[PDB]
Amino acid sequence: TEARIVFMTTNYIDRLDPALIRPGRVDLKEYVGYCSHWQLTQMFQRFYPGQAP
Amino acid sequence: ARDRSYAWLLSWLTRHSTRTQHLSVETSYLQHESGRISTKFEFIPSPGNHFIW
Repeated sequence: TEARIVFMTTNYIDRLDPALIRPGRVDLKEYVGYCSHWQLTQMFQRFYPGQAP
Repeated sequence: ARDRSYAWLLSWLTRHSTRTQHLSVETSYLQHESGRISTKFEFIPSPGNHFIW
């Protein structure tokens, strides 16, 4: 059925058969990895509002 | 109900029911030509004795 959005998540992308994730069954694959410097800065600023950067 | 004639006759009764006031509801999704899908309320004559001309 058209007009449908599907979200799929996994922790081992290597375990997904390539036919399952192809451009037209999954249009966008994004890697959400560990923290980065900017990510840590943003998390610290959001958890402790008001402190100096 | 074991024949496709039952489905065809039920559909024809739902369409040609004149102003029958003993209907029952039936919910479905209709895909508009615009591309999106909205709820469709279709009325089928509820069980009972109905008269046609």
